[PDB]
Amino acid sequence: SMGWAAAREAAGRDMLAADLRCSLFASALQSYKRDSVLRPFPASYARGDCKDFEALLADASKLPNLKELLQSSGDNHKRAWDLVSWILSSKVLTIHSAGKAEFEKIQKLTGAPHTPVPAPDFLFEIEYFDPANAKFYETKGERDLIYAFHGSRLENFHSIIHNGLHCHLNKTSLFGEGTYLTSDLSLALIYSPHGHGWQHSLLGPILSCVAVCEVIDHPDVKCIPPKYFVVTNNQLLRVKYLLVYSQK
Ligand SMILES: NC(=O)c1ccc[n+]([C@@H]2C[C@H](COP(=O)(O)OP(=O)(O)OC[C@H]3O[C@@H](n4cnc5c(N)ncnc54)[C@H](O)[C@@H]3O)[C@@H](O)[C@H]2O)c1
Repeated sequence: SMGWAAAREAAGRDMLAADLRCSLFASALQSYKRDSVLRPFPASYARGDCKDFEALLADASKLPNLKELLQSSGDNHKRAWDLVSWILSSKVLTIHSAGKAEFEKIQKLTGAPHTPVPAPDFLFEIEYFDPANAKFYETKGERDLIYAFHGSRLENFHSIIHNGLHCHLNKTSLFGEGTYLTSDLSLALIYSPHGHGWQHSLLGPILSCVAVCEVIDHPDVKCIPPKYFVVTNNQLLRVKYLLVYSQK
């Protein structure tokens, strides 16, 4: 992962996106589902197959807010810096804070909501690097891109971002067709209840998050609105935006 000096520069460039990643990490770690949802897991807290969640929870509770972590020297918060550097490291993607120009663009690409919806408090964009970025465009070719929503519990978003949405084909189930998406934000929001984030977060301690996916228009995508649809191949979609709602 990144060193401390590199992480300090990466966090300083976009404090709200660094905070979102710490918040989603804290949500996944605090959940009773941490064993399955805190993936990727920081290898320094594992002894082979044995994940030391008590030591990890104990060290995550020592993280100060990001402004204080940056306002102070490195050797003041050693375990904190090692953890934050790992949280902000990825060779696959990065997250950027976005504005009203990008939210207006999302509304245009998904269509005017049929039903009243709240405006998000924060909006983030996921940028992908090669080989993942070039792989997605090679799969796309000349095909059109469709934008659709996927709601989920807050504790799933650390894993959703780094591993992608599960396209789990389960023949022994009522809901094993693949990834379920909807063109309507109001339908996705009922699947995004408010969850516990990070107490020292700039975004607030209680958040709801909705994924905006970029979907390749392909026959394997089973049906700019078209109610709710199913994606059977994980190569045909990627999470592109995160709509974040902070409970006041
Ligand atoms: N999710 C929505 O926005 C949405 C909207 C409208 C209808 N539905 C219906 C709800 C029902 C089953 O779908 P649903 O429960 O949403 O999906 P699911 O049954 O396919 O999966 C279970 C859970 O896994 C979550 N998940 C996906 N990828 C990951 C990952 N990498 N890490 C941790 N968690 C992950 C996912 O978000 C969902 O909550 C179908 O009838 C859907 O059409 C869902």
